[PDB]
Amino acid sequence: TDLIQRPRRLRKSPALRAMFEETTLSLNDLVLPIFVEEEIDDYKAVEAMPGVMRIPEKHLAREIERIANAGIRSVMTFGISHHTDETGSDAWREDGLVARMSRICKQTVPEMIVMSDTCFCEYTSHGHCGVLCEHGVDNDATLENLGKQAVVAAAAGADFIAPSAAMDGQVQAIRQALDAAGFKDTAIMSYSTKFASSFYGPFREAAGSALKGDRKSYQMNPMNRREAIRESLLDEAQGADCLMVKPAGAYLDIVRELRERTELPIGAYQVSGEYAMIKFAALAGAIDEEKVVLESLGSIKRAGADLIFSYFALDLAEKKILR
Amino acid sequence: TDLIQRPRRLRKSPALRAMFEETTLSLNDLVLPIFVEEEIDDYKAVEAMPGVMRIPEKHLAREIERIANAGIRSVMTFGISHHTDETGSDAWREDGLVARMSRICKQTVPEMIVMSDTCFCEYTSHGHCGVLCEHGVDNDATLENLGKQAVVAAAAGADFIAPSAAMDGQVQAIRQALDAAGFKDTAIMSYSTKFASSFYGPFREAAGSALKGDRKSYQMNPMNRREAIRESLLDEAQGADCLMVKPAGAYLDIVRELRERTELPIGAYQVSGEYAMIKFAALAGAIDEEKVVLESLGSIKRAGADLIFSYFALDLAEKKILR
Amino acid sequence: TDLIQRPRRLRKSPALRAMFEETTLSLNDLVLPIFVEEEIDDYKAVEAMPGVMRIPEKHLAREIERIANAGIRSVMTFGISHHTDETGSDAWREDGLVARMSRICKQTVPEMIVMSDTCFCEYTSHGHCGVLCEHGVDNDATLENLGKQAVVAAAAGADFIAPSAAMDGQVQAIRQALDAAGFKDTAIMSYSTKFASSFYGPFREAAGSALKGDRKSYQMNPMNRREAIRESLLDEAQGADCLMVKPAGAYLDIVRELRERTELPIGAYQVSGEYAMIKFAALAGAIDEEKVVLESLGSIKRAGADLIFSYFALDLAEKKILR
Amino acid sequence: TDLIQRPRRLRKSPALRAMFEETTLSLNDLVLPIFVEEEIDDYKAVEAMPGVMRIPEKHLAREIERIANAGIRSVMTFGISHHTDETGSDAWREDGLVARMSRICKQTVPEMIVMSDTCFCEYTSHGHCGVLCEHGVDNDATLENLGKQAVVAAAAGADFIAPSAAMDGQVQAIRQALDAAGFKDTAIMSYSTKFASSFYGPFREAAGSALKGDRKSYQMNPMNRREAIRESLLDEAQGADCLMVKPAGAYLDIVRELRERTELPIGAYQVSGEYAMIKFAALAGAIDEEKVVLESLGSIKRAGADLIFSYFALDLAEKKILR
Amino acid sequence: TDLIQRPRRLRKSPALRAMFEETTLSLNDLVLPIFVEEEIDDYKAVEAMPGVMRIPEKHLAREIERIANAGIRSVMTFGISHHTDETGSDAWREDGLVARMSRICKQTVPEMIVMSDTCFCEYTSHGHCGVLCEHGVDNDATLENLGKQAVVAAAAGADFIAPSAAMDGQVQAIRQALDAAGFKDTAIMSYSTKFASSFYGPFREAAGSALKGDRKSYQMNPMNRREAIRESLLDEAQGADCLMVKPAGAYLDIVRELRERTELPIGAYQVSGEYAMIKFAALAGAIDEEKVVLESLGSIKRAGADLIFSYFALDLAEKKILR
Ligand SMILES: NCc1[nH]cc(CCC(=O)O)c1CC(=O)O
Ligand SMILES: NCc1[nH]cc(CCC(=O)O)c1CC(=O)O
Ligand SMILES: NCc1[nH]cc(CCC(=O)O)c1CC(=O)O
Ligand SMILES: NCc1[nH]cc(CCC(=O)O)c1CC(=O)O
Ligand SMILES: NCc1[nH]cc(CCC(=O)O)c1CC(=O)O
Ligand SMILES: [Zn+2]
Ligand SMILES: [Zn+2]
Ligand SMILES: [Zn+2]
Ligand SMILES: [Zn+2]
Ligand SMILES: [Zn+2]
Ligand SMILES: [Zn+2]
Ligand SMILES: [Zn+2]
Ligand SMILES: [Zn+2]
Ligand SMILES: [Zn+2]
Ligand SMILES: [Zn+2]
Ligand SMILES: [Zn+2]
Ligand SMILES: [Zn+2]
Ligand SMILES: [Zn+2]
Ligand SMILES: [Zn+2]
Ligand SMILES: [Zn+2]
Repeated sequence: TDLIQRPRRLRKSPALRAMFEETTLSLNDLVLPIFVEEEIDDYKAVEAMPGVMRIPEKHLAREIERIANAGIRSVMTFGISHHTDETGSDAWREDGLVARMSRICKQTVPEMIVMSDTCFCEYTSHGHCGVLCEHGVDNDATLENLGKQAVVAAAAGADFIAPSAAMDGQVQAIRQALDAAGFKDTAIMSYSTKFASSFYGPFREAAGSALKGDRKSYQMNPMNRREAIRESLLDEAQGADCLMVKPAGAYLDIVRELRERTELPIGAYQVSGEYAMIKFAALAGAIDEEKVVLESLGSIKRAGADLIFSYFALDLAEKKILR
Repeated sequence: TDLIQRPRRLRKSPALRAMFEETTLSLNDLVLPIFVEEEIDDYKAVEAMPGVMRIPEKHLAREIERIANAGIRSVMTFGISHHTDETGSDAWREDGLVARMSRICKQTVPEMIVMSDTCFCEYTSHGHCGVLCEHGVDNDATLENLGKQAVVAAAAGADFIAPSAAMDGQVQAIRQALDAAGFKDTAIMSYSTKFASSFYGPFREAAGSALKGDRKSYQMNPMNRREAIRESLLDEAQGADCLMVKPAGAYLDIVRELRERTELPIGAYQVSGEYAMIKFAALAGAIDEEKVVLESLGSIKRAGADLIFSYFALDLAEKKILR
Repeated sequence: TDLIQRPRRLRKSPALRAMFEETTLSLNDLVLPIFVEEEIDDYKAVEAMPGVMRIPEKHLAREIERIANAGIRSVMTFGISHHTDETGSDAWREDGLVARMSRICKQTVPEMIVMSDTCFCEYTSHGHCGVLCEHGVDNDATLENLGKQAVVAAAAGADFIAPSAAMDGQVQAIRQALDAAGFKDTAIMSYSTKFASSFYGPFREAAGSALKGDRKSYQMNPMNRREAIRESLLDEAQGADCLMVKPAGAYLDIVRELRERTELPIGAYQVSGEYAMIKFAALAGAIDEEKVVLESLGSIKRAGADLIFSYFALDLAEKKILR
Repeated sequence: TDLIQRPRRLRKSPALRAMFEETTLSLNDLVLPIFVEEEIDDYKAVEAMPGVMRIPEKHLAREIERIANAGIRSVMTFGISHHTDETGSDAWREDGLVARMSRICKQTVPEMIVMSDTCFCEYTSHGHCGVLCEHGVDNDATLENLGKQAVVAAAAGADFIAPSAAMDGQVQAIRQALDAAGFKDTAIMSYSTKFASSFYGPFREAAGSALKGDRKSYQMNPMNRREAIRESLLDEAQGADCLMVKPAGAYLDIVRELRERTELPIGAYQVSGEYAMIKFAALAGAIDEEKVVLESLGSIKRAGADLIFSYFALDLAEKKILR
Repeated sequence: TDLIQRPRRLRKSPALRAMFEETTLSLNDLVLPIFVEEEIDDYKAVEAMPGVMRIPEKHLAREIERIANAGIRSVMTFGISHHTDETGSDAWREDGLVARMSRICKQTVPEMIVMSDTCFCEYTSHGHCGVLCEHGVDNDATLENLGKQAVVAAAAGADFIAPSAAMDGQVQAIRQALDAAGFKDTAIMSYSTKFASSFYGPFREAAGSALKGDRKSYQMNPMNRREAIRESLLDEAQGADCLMVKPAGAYLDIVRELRERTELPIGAYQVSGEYAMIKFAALAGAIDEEKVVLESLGSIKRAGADLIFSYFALDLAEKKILR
């Protein structure tokens, strides 16, 4: 055949493939989410997330050293609360669980980058990401509280405050609150573009949220690409340090579009349902787990993410699969 | 002060800097240029390129194993000839030096990616990159010969033919010649955008070109960004597999512009004068050599290059500075 | 060969090359940086910058006339201080060295465009670009001082205030301070995009900074192109008159990208390490100095810079190489 | 007033204006058009172009040396014929005027870049830019002749063939003709975008065209910007070396648009009527001639032209106004 | 010849040319500038602008009816003052000339769109566009006065206030002043991009400005395309209703660039020197006046202007050349 162009010329050997490979994945790309339960003694398996456990508070300092020693740079803290109430007020108590997770991690590994998931769905009786009203989840009452939580997390050592509540104006509320309290240098990792996704099931189990109902009056419609971009760019305008697309794996179009619309860094969250889908299919012999995980994570990087939140991170680090 | 945006938030610690670092440099990014002299016994120091030596042919198989064992993926071959003539005909002889460099490297390390610098300036009495005429360097007579050289290099094992002659239509001539001889899978690494630069001095010494005069009737004016882009895009149209900007270090604007005008891979050559400038200033105590080299190479990557030709490559690999 | 396109047609003669040359370099493109030491009598050679000297204050008026008579349009002032302290307060004293450099230059050559490097690394005991804290270099305490320095430099005659401290919000702080003091017409040449580069070594020696440590918590990571652009565009939003990329020579991708993202003028600083690399390699015979310098400077112009800060400037002017 | 942005800051002095001036004009930017009449003895004033003269053939060698000695790089040749006929056949005679103008210029100043206006309006009885038909100016019969003329001009020494006939497909016809005759290196300066302009009056007088009628069936409508761009891009596709917008002075929108649609070089012709408008208004005291000319030429450069054809060129060079 | 594309197909007849003509010129495109001298009896010829006269105030009401009856939609008023002073204060007097020109025009032809040139160069002893200082033309003192003038022009009937002073922040000053005085509906036709051009000579004579010196510390450098665009976009940000490029004829690149950077309307001023160049060359027989004028004006329209200020306007209207 007369073909001057032959893309196969660069695919002949593993060496040629490695030379020309456009996208690289390292431990510098990963953030490890961690589940911490107060007032328990034994690690608790999350059945819907095979291989993931709730870490007892009493063991946290141990676990964070281990995470640190594998070479992981950063964790995102999630609390399982034994102190829920109508407004999630334990989350703005100086020594409530949110504060203690951050304080423990930072005291034990001072160079660990600590990001504190900042919401109320894990602290509220009713299970919603904020203050419940006759009218539904009250945006502006929730904002005030997000500010108060951010202040105590920052006071306790958190490097990033990470508002996962999907409230309008939450970046700006948290920014004003950090600054007025003297935490000008504490960063905001906004969950800027966060969809009302069906991929979050296993996280219900891991983090114990009490919600009967849905988050569709605050979290945005999966199908809305224009609105997705807009949601993120609003957060840039309010001063966030890092944007984020969540979930990630079924949203790589969104990642890429955002990448071309901002210069800020972008995170992408490989959520619990994505984790569960890989684990369960691998348990069943249907895929090779390690190859799928690397491909899934690589894809998230290819699409434009600077940082990826992954539950696989510690395992990949302890096995030296990434460095 | 009232500043909501504080870029310094992400620069606080080495860990934060590493997380947010936009550009990564690995051994998969490097090609090692090598100087091979036929019919000598001892390694010959290049004074103008401290730390670089001409490798005797008789020692090549040894050197290529060593290069391979450091983890280097690819080399670019340059010959010092003891058989020069009016047309550089040793370079299209089946068993001339060009062919033997390629044959030795590939026989000794079959997975080594071998790229053969493809010209006549090292093989001609007069020292020009081709067939000398009354009218100057004859473009089309030179093209015919480039084809013949490409065929013998490919026959001998070269993965890439790399025309450094800066002749109009050289990609297409070499492509037609490889294909008509049955080397459809042999690739073309064009020196697509190659400037008539004053940064090539030390290479005169290393490769022993006999030229008294200049290359300005073929190599393009350093100052011509529009023409630079055009020169590369012509090569894409003729079917090259990889484009290249040379020199690189004072041409990162060019790299970046090209990056946004093509999807092909792009190489960038960190030439002998750049090497010499780093080495001599470091010898004099004026800079830290290792920090400068990493920054120089990183910059070339940042600007958009997929591959970088660097004389530092083996040292960085043997020292485990890159992997 | 059948080639309708032959780029070589326009490269045949020097005359054709000159007609089609896309980028021109003149003295209107150069700013000369100058080192002035207070309370000394003899010129002091900077060993790491061959051919550069510290000029005694007592000789400044002489040197500035000479610079002026060569046709140089503008200088950037750097002081070597015999009055350092914890905060660099000599730099906001009405008659401190910063003020006197500017006053002398302007009184002696009223039409000389004077730009005053505006920082504290040359005036502080500890050697940092500002107010040292438990927490590191305090951004906002540093800003206040930058304002006070800008006011005295402007009062003394400086045409441009040039903040090289890499503090967040420094353009706006200096702007508000100049305006509130009645210096509305004094311009800001921001060192907008200034990288934590290893190319600044020889400047340690020339300007005598006391720093043991690094500037990486304020100066930005070399590898971060997105952040580089953003850093500059923030400065445009705060009202700077001119932006700047520093270093320049390994950052021409950055220059070009910025060029397409703003209409403001852009400067580019050919820093001490670039100077040293050219000088040392030329001393060693490895390159032709004059050809390299012209090519380096031309490249900076090609990439999009309106102004270039170069230590070669006076020599090129006195020799009539540029006009 | 509270204005942070003050563009006037950079306009304070001539020195500041020169530093920030975006566009520069040199002799490397100019091509001098010249009128040569065969078979006359005295220089003949063109009344409609004050200060311009027809140069007798017998004096050409003298005039071209003078032009060369002023520092002019290039001329465009126009003949006044004493041998007109139905087809303009003197223009493809080996020793016809077109050939002799080129031969004389190149023999006398071998480094002079000679461009030969390539048409038939100056050689035809009827005065049209080609072969007259019942149907009007026959495009394809004209093309054949353009080829034959190009061959004799190239044989005689012309560096550029410059088809001013505005015939469809003229670049390609001339290219094929130069190549088949062995003039592969002879360049094409196409009058790519040439409008049916009322600014060409004084050229009727200078070049003595016999036309009673108009050129509107070949030269394009002044008002058609889309078609203007398209006309030029067709010429790029046929292989021209340089494009051109003519006239220039009332067509700077066209220049700029084209500049952003191609990487080729662009010329712009400051035509006879523009020349006459400046000269007559200056004669009348209404403008300062030198200031207007510099501004007019600068504007043409600003708009994006690499080369400008100007009747003022020799005067500006002899007076050292440009260098 | 084998050419499928033949642009000449659409140029065969005048009918085909008219069908495909991309750009149309009507009286709806023209604004007529008018010179009015107070306290004179006879019309006064402007020698440098053949065919233009100063209109005595006493005859204005007559002239404006005539202008109106030719179909002209709009005039721009320029006064010749018999009451100059250090600050141009007659221009903010309730019944000063600026006010009376506007009042007369609007009272006599209520539907005439009146635009009032808004400056001080015609009202000042020293002849500058504002308040003279030790430091030169004081920007902010001038702004205050521009506000006061705008208020009296608006009070007197002006539809547009048109600040030709080239002062920083003049749109915003005039906007705030109109609004605070209750003239919210009075429009601003900013002379947004106004160059320090040598094409304004004949206007010195027509409008009698006393300036010995230049306007280069306020009017922008002809050569600065980037700054030109920026100057206009600042004016859009301050709320102007219409932007303007002046001069126009040598600035069509600027018009077109601006056209693609804003949605506002754009005016373009065909200044006195352009007028004089056409008139003097036509007087001399060198061009056909009517054909040149139509082409010049058409070109300004082609380049993107919505409105064109032309001294030819009334003549073209009275002759029914445009409608
Ligand atoms: N604020 C809630 C929160 N923060 C993190 C996630 C899910 C993360 C995962 O599924 O791994 C959720 C749950 C939800 O929003 O419905
Ligand atoms: N075909 C010549 C060739 N191939 C490689 C280089 C220089 C590479 C270097 O300087 O490291 C040169 C020399 C030149 O082109 O003038
Ligand atoms: N404010 C510091 C300053 N201003 C100028 C430079 C270096 C200029 C050169 O290297 O020529 C430096 C040093 C540094 O930032 O580390
Ligand atoms: N082929 C004709 C030709 N070549 C140059 C010009 C005019 C150049 C000038 O007016 O200076 C003209 C005349 C026309 O096309 O009508
Ligand atoms: N404010 C001055 C003003 N307003 C109109 C013009 C010139 C208009 C013309 O030349 O037709 C000028 C003169 C100048 O700015 O120097
Ligand atoms: Zn409890
Ligand atoms: Zn929640
Ligand atoms: Zn939101
Ligand atoms: Zn031998
Ligand atoms: Zn060569
Ligand atoms: Zn090429
Ligand atoms: Zn002292
Ligand atoms: Zn400093
Ligand atoms: Zn900054
Ligand atoms: Zn004859
Ligand atoms: Zn013609
Ligand atoms: Zn055409
Ligand atoms: Zn009076
Ligand atoms: Zn004025
Ligand atoms: Zn303005």
